[PDB]
Order: sequence, then structure tokens, then C-alpha cells
Amino acid sequence: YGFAVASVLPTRGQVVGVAHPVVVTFSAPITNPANRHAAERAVEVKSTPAMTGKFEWLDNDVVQWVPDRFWPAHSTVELSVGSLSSDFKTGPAVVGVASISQHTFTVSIDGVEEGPPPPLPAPHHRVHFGEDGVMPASMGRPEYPTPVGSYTVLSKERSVIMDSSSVGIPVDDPDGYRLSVDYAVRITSRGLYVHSAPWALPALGLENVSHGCISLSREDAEWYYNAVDIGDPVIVQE
Ligand SMILES: [Ca+2]
Repeated sequence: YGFAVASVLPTRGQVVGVAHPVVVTFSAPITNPANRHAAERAVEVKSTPAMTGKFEWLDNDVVQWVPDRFWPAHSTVELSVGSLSSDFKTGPAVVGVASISQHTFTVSIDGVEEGPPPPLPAPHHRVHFGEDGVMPASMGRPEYPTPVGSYTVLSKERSVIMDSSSVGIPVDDPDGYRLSVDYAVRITSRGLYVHSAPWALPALGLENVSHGCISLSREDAEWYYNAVDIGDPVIVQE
């Protein structure tokens, strides 16, 4: 019973975003990497509709299966993991695409680009594109760039403290920082977020000045935060 499965995410009947992985937690650590292939076969993921994917070990006792494609939105996905039968539900496909070169974050809901209504007085004025769902954004500066890739929303939190130690700079170090971030959508375990950055307004849509994170206005961040679910995909591209 070395490959005994304690639990699986999504839980039965959970509502998740359209790229949510299948996360398998084992009752005991599998410390021998050579045994992980046999463990992967024991927890073979069989979904309806059929889906290909790849296993990634998060800990000695946690392997996640990352689907190669998005689940269908607004659906019930049947899931078998090593004879354990389950199911879960998907909400809308809320997809965010960050473009480093455009300085934009484009949100679509079930394929239709959409964003919040515009404010009559945002400040003196500010960049806004007039194309649905295209939000002006600021990615990482060249010293701390936003890495290109395909991500999923790992968590959503309010008023979270973000500290400069996440990118290798002490709080009291000269170029360090300690911020309270109003809306925070975490997309990597190491601490990459889509978030509200009101101090960074003049750069949005124009310049990449963050330390890796995808910076939005408070209003754009609030709307995206309220729309997105854990498991929804975020794509970062050049
Ligand atoms: Ca959810």
C-alpha cells in the first residue's frame, strides 16, 4: 500500500476553473524517484471527456497531473484516479493573457473579451484601450522579468502583504519593498501574482516596472479577481 491515495483535487462536485490540475495526495511519501513511475501508473488519470496530461511531483507525497488542454467550460468532468471514481464541475473559461511587449492583460470569458465599465474620473486621465477586455498592465522590469509560460490560478486573496524577499531582496535592503496588495491572484508557488498596483498607474500599458508580477489598476484587478476562479489559466507571452 505504498501508493495508497489519501485524497484527490478537485473534490467531488467542486467548481473549478478550466485548467485545474488533478492533484493526488499519497498517504505516505514516495521518496524513491525510481518508484514514481509505478506510482504514476497506479494513479492513472482517466477523464470524460478524454484528456492528455503530464505528471509533476510537488512533494514526495503529492503528484499533480496537468492537462495538456483546457477542460470544457460549464461542464461536469468525470474523473477516475486509480479506480477511485469522482467528478467535478467547471465554471466559465476565464482566460487572462499577459503580453510583455504590448503591456496588456487581455481577459476573455468563454472566448469573449470583456472588462469592467470605464470610470468617468479615474484620475487626471490614464491609458485605456477601448477594445473589450484589453487591460493596460505592467510586467517585470528586465532585471526581474515576468517568465513566459502557461500558468493556472493557484489562489485568490485580499489585502495580502507582499514582501521583497520573494525575489531575493531583504525588506530593509535599499531596493526592497513591503506592500499591502488589495486584490491578489497567485499564479505560481514561488510568488508570482496578478494584482492591483495603484502606485504603478503611470506605467500601465507603457512600461514593465514590476518585479515579475502582472500589475493592474485597482479597478481592472478587482474585476478580474471577481471573475476568475482557482484553476483558470493565465498565459504570459512575449
Ligand atoms: Ca472554485
